[PDB]
Amino acid sequence: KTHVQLSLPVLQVRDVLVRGFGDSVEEVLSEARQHLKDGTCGLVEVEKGVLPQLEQPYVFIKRSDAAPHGHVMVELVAELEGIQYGRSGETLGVLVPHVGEIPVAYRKVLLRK
Ligand SMILES: CC(=O)Nc1cccc(NC(C)=O)n1
Repeated sequence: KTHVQLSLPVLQVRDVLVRGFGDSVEEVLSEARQHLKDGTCGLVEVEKGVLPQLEQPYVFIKRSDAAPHGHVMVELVAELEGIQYGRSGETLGVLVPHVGEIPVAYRKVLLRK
C-alpha cells in the first residue's frame, strides 16, 4: 500500500531514552520509516523547549491533507541546522525510537510510505 494506518504512542520529551534516529538526514528518514513499519516509533508533540532536548537531524510528521477512520494524513520531513528535506503542512510532532516508554496518548495517522 502507498499509505499505512498507524497509532503512534505520544511520549513526554523527558521520558525519551533515544532522542533521535541517527547522524544524517538520509539515515534519520530511513530509521524513522523502519521504526514506523516495525511499530517501534514514538511521537513527541512540539512546544517551546522540546526540540533543543532532542538530537538533530529531526524527523517531523506533517499534515499532508485537510482523515480516513480518524487517521490524519501525514508525511515525513527531516531537518538539520534549519534546512528541511521535504515540503508539507503543519507539524503533528517529532518522531523518536520507542523503547518501552509509557505514553500519555495515541496519535492516529495515515502515513504516505
Ligand atoms: C504495514 C506497515 O506498517 N508498513 C510500513 C510502515 C511504515 C513504513 C513502511 N515502508 C516504507 C518504505 O516506508 N511500511
